[PDB]
Amino acid sequence: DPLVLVFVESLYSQLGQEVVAILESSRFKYRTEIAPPTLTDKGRGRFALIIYENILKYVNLDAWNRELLDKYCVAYGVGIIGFFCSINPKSPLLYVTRPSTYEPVLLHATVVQDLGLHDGIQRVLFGNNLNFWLHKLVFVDAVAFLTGKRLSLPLDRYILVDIDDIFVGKEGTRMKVEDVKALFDTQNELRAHIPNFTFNLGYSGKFFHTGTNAEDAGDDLLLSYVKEFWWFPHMWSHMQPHLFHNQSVLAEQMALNKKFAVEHGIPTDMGYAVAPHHSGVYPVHVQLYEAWKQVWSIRVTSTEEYPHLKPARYRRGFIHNGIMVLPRQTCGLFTHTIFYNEYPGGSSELDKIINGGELFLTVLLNPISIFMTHLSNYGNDRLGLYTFKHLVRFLHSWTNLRLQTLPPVQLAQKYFQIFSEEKDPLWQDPCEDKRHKDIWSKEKTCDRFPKLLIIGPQKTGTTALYLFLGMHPDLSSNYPSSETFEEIQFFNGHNYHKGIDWYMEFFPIPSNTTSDFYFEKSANYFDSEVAPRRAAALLPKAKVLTILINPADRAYSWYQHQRAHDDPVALKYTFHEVITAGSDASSKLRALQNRCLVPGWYATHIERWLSAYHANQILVLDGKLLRTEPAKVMDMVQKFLGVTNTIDYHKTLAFDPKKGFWCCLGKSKGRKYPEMDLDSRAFLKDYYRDHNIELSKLLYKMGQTLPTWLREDLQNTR
Amino acid sequence: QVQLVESGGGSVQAGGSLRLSCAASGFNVDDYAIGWFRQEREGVSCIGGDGTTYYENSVKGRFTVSSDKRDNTVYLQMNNLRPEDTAIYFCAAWGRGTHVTV
Ligand SMILES: Nc1ncnc2c1ncn2[C@@H]1O[C@H](COP(=O)(O)O)[C@@H](OP(=O)(O)O)[C@H]1O
Ligand SMILES: [Ca+2]
Repeated sequence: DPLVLVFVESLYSQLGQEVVAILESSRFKYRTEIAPPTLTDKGRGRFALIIYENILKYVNLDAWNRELLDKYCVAYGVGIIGFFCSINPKSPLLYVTRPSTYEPVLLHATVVQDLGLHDGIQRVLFGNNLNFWLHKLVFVDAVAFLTGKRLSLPLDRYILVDIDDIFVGKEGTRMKVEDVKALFDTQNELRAHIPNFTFNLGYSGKFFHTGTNAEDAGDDLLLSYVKEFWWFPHMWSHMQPHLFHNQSVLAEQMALNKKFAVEHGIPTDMGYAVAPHHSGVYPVHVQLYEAWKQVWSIRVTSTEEYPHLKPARYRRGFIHNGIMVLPRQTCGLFTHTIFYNEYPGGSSELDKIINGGELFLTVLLNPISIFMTHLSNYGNDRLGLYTFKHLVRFLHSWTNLRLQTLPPVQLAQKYFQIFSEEKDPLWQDPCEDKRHKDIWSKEKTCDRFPKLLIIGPQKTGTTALYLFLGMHPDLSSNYPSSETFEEIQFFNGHNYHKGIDWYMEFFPIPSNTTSDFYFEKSANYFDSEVAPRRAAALLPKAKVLTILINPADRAYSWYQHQRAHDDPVALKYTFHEVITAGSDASSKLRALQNRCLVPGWYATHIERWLSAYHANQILVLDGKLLRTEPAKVMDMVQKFLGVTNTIDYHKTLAFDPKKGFWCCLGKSKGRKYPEMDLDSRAFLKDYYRDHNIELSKLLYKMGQTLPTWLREDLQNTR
Repeated sequence: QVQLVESGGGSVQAGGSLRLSCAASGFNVDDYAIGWFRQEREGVSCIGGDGTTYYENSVKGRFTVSSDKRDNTVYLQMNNLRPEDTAIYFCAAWGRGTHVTV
């Protein structure tokens, strides 16, 4: 596995934030750990690149761990990176960078490279920190050659220079004759460096004739100059789309810009679009995306706020409603920039972006690039001409990457072929970020998120704890679904690709209902891998709840659960050969074994749901306690929840003889069945042995309620 | 309001000299590039805000562009005028343009 092991000093380290920022922007698989672990898992390749933020952590580590990493590095061949001007052309890692016992790279040098004679392994030592652009430029190649081209970036760069807000100036802040002619000449003279390189323009048609006589003469010259130029859709009046909560008004704005597009001979076959200040794109507005595909067929768009605006190296892309959203990184050119001295930050602030700022980070750590600039940086002083010309000069003066500015459709397609794990989205809470709250529409509310989570698994008593917590006056439930009913099946399946507003539909409005506490019982979240990370990303403060029973009884309950759900695999095959099935079996029997014996391993699923949440948010409950005396268990869940008015569950609940539990509750949670076979119980105890002792030290490790069934089945083994 | 006014023209047709004066009304001439363009438009000279000087190869031994902060006027002290030099010379930060006949 190409897991990058990073030894950071603290979680708030600046150099560590820069290294992991480069790693997630280039999608290098990481795991954060404080510098002092398990180097290999069952004799396999756990790590492939070892990055040290401090060289003293690699030099002054423990002798046993040092000899162990030396054995691991010689036997498996991993890369060691340790952090403490031109580039050398005769270097084996010159696949990205272009020049303008150990061998130098940045010629000694701040970035060196040893072949390996003392330790017999290739390593790269960074003498300087991660602040200069050249250090990051050779850092990508250092990561690629130290991993044996397994963590690389492709040679084919795909840059998409986008220019927003065309014809938006009121008076005196627009383009003229000379700057428009210089813009067309800048596009054609720089087309020899990069094949079919253009300037994609975001047009607005309302503020087209508001300028003076000199400003209108330069804007009318661009109409016959549309032959060799790229232009992308925007809206007419230049207002944010979150105020337009209807399809009619927003669609009429882009329809007026479509009239402006066909009127002046402007091409509409590009498929790219931008909203002002990126409104309604994250949180995903269904109106903006559907208006994009409805009136413009936009399949490629961009965003400057995923998963937050600060910073830009954490920026992702996603595919929602058939639109391949990309990350947008501005070059510092906003709509308030009029002159060279009217720039926010001075004239040296724009040159900071040119000589190694956001521009170079976007084209270096990410193989696909999107940029943000407006018409006001192309008029009175030509800011974007000098900026983008010096940028693209810097790219051919410092990179071997065969870069071609091609249409946005295959540009987004290449973004998703390179980034396979970034195809799926990752939703967050819009109320935590005030900028996201201002970007999102003010029509919807903010407190529709639940505060309790029921992960499951199934056939353990989750419906009993769900229905018995709904009778509480300070606790309220969610709306039942049509197919999944009490389940919502959001975080574990493909329902997570439906938006943040899709999850809010299942919960009631906080203004209409008096109770604001919500919860849902989605018991198939235990047997999932993507679900804890997505649940922690959308709801970081939602406490979880899991109940555990005997895995033999839970597996047999799943076996007879499938028997009641008309599954023919449980109907034909006897349970005794399902617990002993191997590789030589049918696909249906293997599927039934993968859904019957796999989610009885509570240790692996609690390890999945435990790494994404705080230990106080978890609460493991014994199932036999819910069978015998559940009211005291409801007392511990009330102390775990911290409710306001605590009710007496000893008086409300009572013993029911026909149900077998204290209760009222459905037939599916109280099914009667005979016992197992003695040989089946013996093989089930031997199969679930390691899981039971691992679950015993795992539940004792969390400092929570030790189960009675674990104490009963644990005494037979130990 | 940024305005650029230029003047100066005519010469000895076998070869002579001129000083084209480009006056920068409404703004400072030491803050902009004021490169001279002869007719399409070809940028034979440029005079930077610190006083750096660039020429094309046709004009490199001949023309002398200069600047004066006091009248806020960039001058083009031309010399040894070939018959190919006849054009409209545009001082651009554009200007109206003035004609040289040689
Ligand atoms: N207090 C309780 N009420 C109902 N079922 C309970 C319970 N405590 C434990 N259970 C168990 O919960 C299982 C159903 O859990 P779930 O609500 O996830 O479907 C039942 O398995 P069986 O009814 O198959 O014997 C039952 O053994
Ligand atoms: Ca804008």
